[PDB]
Amino acid sequence: EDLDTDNDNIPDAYEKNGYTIKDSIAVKWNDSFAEQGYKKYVSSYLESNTAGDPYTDYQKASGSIDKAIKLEARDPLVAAYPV
Amino acid sequence: TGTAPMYKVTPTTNLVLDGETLATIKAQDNQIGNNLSPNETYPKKGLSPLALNTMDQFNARLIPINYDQLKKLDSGKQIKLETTQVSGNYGTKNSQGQIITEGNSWSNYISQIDSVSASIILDTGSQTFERRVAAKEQGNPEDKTPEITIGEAIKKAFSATKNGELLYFNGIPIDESCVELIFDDNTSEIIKEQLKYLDDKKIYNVKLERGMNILIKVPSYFTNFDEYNNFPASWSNIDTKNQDGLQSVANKLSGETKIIIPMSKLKPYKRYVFSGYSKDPSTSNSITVNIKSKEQKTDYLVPEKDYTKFSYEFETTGKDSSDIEITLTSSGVIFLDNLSITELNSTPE
Amino acid sequence: TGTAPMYKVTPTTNLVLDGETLATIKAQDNQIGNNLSPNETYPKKGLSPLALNTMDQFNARLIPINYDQLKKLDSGKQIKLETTQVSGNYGTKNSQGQIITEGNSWSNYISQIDSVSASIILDTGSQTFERRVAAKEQGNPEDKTP
Ligand SMILES: [Ca+2]
Ligand SMILES: [Ca+2]
Ligand SMILES: [Ca+2]
Repeated sequence: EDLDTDNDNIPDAYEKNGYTIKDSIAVKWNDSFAEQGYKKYVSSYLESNTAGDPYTDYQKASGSIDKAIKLEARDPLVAAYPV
Repeated sequence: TGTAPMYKVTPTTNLVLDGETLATIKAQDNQIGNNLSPNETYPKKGLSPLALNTMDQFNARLIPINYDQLKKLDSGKQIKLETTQVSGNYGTKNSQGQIITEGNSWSNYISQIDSVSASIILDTGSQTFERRVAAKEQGNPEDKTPEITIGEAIKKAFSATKNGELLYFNGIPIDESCVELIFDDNTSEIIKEQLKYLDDKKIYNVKLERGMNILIKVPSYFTNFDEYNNFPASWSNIDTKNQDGLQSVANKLSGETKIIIPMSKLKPYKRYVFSGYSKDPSTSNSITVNIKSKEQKTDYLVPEKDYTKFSYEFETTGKDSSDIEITLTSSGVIFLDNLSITELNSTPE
Repeated sequence: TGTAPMYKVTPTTNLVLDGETLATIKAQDNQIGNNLSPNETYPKKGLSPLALNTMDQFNARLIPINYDQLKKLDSGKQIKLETTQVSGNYGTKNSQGQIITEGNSWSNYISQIDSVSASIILDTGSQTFERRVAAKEQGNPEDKTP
């Protein structure tokens, strides 16, 4: 659970299964976390930018992106895209 | 109408008059918007629209037209504006901790985002939201993009709330049976095929694929006979003492039902769709559908064992015109639930 | 009316007459204010207002109006001015210890500040003060804003 192929700061096993961000650290998903308001995330372990936007999976999941971006784009599968 | 703000907005617009493009103008210093947050406008809501009256790079040359175009304008013809492309910047962080937008072009990512994603649009009647959801390549073994269903993609993209088996965007139910779904040919083709191999026939259970185009339209009028009924009039001959409904109760049609839709309650020269859900365990009865509108059409519907959706289109002409009538009659015993009226695109006058 | 000064103030203004926007003018070299401290004005209190009479990038083209607009003006109608956006810079420090404002755009932070803050305005009748106060996100467990 320490392999990071794409060097996107999230382990491959964490991306294949669910994962969440606590204290700016990616941790494995437990179901009980959903009761505290945490969201389950999945992304590609071979792509640093799964959605193809200028922000990586860890940047979107952790919230290190510009605060004017909607929270929907915090999911790695939802791209930050202005229309 | 996206998810991220745009900095230094520089749109390009075509001015078209009677099949000819008068000019193609790119925004300059006088027309560049510094900030444009999602669900916002430049200029803001309380301000007047900005003036585009120059065509050169330094805002020093006006936009000319010739004599024939001026005569066409004086004859009643109108100029249309189209948007061809928009330029802008996104924000990043540098080694000094300051936000940098210069040199961060959104055009460097537009093609890549459109190539690997599927487009989902939501139209609640007053607002519009556009989203891109990533999906994997069909034939690539090395693509590790996770697979989610259409409903899961919608919930992820629009931050909808799941209170059980219900989906709410901002208090408006966006369930599969409460909204109108529009696709193109390819999306319709994949969606209908996939369903023919599923225990459920719910489109929201269909796996999302790259290249899909989905449009969700919240209905102008909707009734489920439980708590919501916002039709301009009251439905005639309604049976509410039932428990065989799609969600809570149904409307067992024993006779003829008619509605009166005043023309003032509908937009003129627009195409509307009347939709509903029907069920008949006997699978023997038939329903007659008739709508008095700009043109009156008559159709016959054969229900199935379980609930199925029926939809029929009609048009309107003129604000001060005749009233709108819709009638539904069944020879035997049928069930009706989730009756809705939705507004499609505007037919030209 | 804020809390921080602005350097190289470059406002953008709409000129509106009877429901039509005559022009949208961005400030140029002749109309840029070097310094604008909070609770102060450019030009200062004892000086005359600055003249905006050019619409091009090099302050060489005047702002024109047509015959109908001139007739409307001569009939008693008045032109209104609206502010759509203001550009400016903030000050930082470099490795040499000198204050640097070039390349420090206030527009890079306007949306972020407005997104995570609440607006409080105070009007004492003669003056106005506008403030932004940070507050946490309602649903985020990882937001630690007090
Ligand atoms: Ca990884
Ligand atoms: Ca990744
Ligand atoms: Ca019902």
